[PDB]
Amino acid sequence: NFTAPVTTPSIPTPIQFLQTWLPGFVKVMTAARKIDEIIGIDTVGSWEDQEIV
Amino acid sequence: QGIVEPAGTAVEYGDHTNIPLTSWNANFERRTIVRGELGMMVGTLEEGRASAI
Repeated sequence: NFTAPVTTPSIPTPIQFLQTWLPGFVKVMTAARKIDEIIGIDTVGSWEDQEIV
Repeated sequence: QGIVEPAGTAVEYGDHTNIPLTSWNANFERRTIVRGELGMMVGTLEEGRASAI
């Protein structure tokens, strides 16, 4: 008496919308490098050289 | 709505030989008017969810 729908009843709005993505990205940090603060840095030779005397 | 139903006929022409006349008779008919209504209801939170898709 109430007629039959041609589509299955469902909630209209999918969850793929209604979502806010934060603009940033968090990056893994790992340990630190501190040899320069301990003993300094000095440029002596050049690339494609062999030895220092 | 109405109708007219005219009437009249010729008698052939001649001087001093009377003048025929015409007339009419009207009738009427009536009907009834039917009206229907339909509306809608929209909520503030419902409106925004639909705009996503």
